[PDB]
Amino acid sequence: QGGPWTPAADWRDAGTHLDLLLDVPGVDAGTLALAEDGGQLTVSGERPGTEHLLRSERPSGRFVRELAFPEPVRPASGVASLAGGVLTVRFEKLRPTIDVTA
Amino acid sequence: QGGPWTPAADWRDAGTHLDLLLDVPGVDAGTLALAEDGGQLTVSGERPGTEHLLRSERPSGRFVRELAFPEPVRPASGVASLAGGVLTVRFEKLRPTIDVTA
Repeated sequence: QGGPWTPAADWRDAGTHLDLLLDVPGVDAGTLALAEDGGQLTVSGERPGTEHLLRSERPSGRFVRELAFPEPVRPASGVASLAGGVLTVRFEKLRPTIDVTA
Repeated sequence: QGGPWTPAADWRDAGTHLDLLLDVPGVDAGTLALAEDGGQLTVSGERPGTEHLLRSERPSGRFVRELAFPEPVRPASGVASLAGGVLTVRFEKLRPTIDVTA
């Protein structure tokens, strides 16, 4: 009751930037850590287990993800933001692209 | 890219009340609907698909869950609240219990 947590991750191409979106609902914000070691982003954090469970589908406890950049990014450019249970981490690309609108 | 969404659900025994916790990060709050038809709670809502995806693990779009109460509840007592990507729906039990602290 209360399973191991692997929060689901997206990489979005935002032209000049590369976005990582990570589904982290109910996280203790103060436990979130983000580290970039060359071509990998490491994300860790925690959410408390729910007390007095009658039925459980939801994951609990600490999570750790090691996620490779789909595209090379500039070093030390990462900026992270959390809203509505979603962590958005934005990095600037080494080779920015620009959407051609039609 | 962007899978069908089934948000994970817990039932917590809160003594006098029965709590449903539903992991809904990134939901459009204005699309959430909650209906109780006797011994079933129906929850529906939506979140937008992420644009320009390079890699995708995260679910998108509309979700619908039909969830049976683990314990009988008083009719029309449901109250729903959303914070940090988590929907907490609270119902008062027909037969309240009380935790005996030691």
